Amino acid sequence: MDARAVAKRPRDPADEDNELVTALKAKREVNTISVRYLYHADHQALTARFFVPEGLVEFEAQPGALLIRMETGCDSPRHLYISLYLLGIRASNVSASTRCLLESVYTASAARAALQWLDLGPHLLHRRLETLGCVKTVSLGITSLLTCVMRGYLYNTLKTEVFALMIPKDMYLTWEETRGRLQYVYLIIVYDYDGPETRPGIYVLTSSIAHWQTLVDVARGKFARERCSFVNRRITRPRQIPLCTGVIQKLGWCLADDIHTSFLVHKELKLSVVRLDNFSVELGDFREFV
Amino acid sequence: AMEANIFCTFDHKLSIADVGKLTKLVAAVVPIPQRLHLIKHYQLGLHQFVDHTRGYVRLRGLLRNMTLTLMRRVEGNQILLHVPTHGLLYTVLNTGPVTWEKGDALCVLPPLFHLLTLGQWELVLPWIVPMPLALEINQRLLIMGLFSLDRSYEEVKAAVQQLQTITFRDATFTIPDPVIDQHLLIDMKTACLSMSMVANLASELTMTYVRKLALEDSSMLLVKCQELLMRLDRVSPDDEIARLSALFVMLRQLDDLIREQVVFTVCDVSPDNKSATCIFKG
Amino acid sequence: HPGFALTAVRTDTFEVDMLLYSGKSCTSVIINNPIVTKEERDISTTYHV
Amino acid sequence: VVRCVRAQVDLGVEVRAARCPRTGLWIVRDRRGRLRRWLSQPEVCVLYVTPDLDFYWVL
Repeated sequence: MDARAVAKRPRDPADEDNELVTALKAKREVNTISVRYLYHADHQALTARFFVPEGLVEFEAQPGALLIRMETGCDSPRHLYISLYLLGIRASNVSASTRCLLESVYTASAARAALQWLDLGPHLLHRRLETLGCVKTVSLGITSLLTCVMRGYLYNTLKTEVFALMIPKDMYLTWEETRGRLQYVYLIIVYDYDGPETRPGIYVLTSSIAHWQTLVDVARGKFARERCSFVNRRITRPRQIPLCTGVIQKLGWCLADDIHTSFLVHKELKLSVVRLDNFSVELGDFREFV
Repeated sequence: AMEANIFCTFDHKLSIADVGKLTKLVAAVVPIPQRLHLIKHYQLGLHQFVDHTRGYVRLRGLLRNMTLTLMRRVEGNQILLHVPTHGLLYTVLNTGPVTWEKGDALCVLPPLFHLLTLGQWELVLPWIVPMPLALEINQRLLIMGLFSLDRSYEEVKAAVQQLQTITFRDATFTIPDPVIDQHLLIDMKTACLSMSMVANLASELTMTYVRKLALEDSSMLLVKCQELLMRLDRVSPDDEIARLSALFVMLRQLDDLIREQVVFTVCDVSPDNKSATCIFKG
Repeated sequence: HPGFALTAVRTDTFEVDMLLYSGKSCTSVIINNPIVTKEERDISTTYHV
Repeated sequence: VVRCVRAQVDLGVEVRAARCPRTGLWIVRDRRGRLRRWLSQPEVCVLYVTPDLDFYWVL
């Protein structure tokens, strides 16, 4: 209340003693646990633990990959956790050589089970999937354990390693050669409305545009073949009701001076990837555009 | 280092069992009409909003602009509300009728099915629900309001019986009917009238405007559009100005149902499924 | 009786107690001081030692 | 390939065809994806045979 408390400098939230230290020193005991600097105290990476089977943990020992979850209508698994690299089979944008490569690495039961689950219902993928963020750790037993990051950066504990998000080259998509100073990165899923080939187009867009109207306005003009395909399937097959010709959502933002190239190695099967070093995660829900 | 805690006093004598009832509702959500500092309980929740002749949609339009506070602590003669900010993470109770999982996106809904009670006061808290069930409830309620006038027939009673229940994971739950005593509430009447008006104007003016635009057609897309409209289809300009402004005002009187902003996304739920940890989002 | 016989297998679990014998100072155990890391939730914070 | 106006019947040529997936029709190309453009010209006609005994006379 008085002037000294508002005239005092703010208390250092780190240099003041911890709650365990001010509990110990007031009663003066000792324990075998070293206490005086708690880990993760100066953290803003909001983590979340995740359990996964062995079939979905390949290409994940190297940290940084999209842990996008799904749901099956069957009641025993209510959700499952697909990696972005495992979504490349249903990606129509993935080339046939790269698809034949990454089908030769996910040959466990869970991956192909998810692949069968993806293309079975009467829905598209945008009401089937749900994005979470990036994985940074792996316990790697038989049933592994993943710690995603919903919001914040991607760093190791004690801040000594800024982890990086990789995306495969067949999903990378930039739209201007003069890249901006700060740029954002969005998750585009488009749909070609062919009958048999309703497998969607997966894209990870990296643009300087942060607005939503001026992003979907320049997104209508870069998928006009698929837009006209939507109108074409609307007119040649009436009394069927499709929707959400494309869907975008905000994934995060990077610094645009370190988005580079690399290659993942997993059982000596290399794969050229676009690497984003100082990635941040700021999620947005699946919005759509026609 | 105290945080933003709205002091919510009461205006009534409570027993010790009343506080023992109220202390079970710690990590729950509460709607507040204004970001104030000191408040009674008459402006605490939704029972101040509940009208006899107004219904679900008019409650939801007065639910988009509420500070969704929590209840950090309860003590003698006062409650400590806790305003959340976008970015942090907080524990939210599973007070909704439907359970959640790990990774869902959660939003707010009025309580369709039926806590502290006084003589004029009943403490009521809003439903917190995942997004697909929210969209399912919206598209159920609008169509069930659309079957209001033709309710007299014998098939449509079975049709609204089918539409009355929803299905989530092990949640065979049903909703109350929007129509009471064979006439629609004015809330859902406006909600359905806006949809019927925008459909009836889209089926009337779009043909004229697309054939006006077809001379400046510089894409391979608008021609398929007007061909589609032509295949479906088998005055003074102030009327056109009035019709376009009527179209846009009936669109403006509709945006409470067309979307829902994501508020919470769960991160990990408690075992036995009574609370969860959620990062708040705007 | 049909033309075939049947050999039938069956496993049976047995609740049992082992006894483990070892020599003096067989393996070397190396420990450090246990570290506390902190995970912040609102109503219940956790500390992993 | 028959050239009707200049009267130069081109005898035998390889061509590579596909289903253009916007519709249910064929597209013919050369060995480098050249998209053979005679079919726009009214001066020529062509005959197509496939290894499954199919016969396509094209004006």
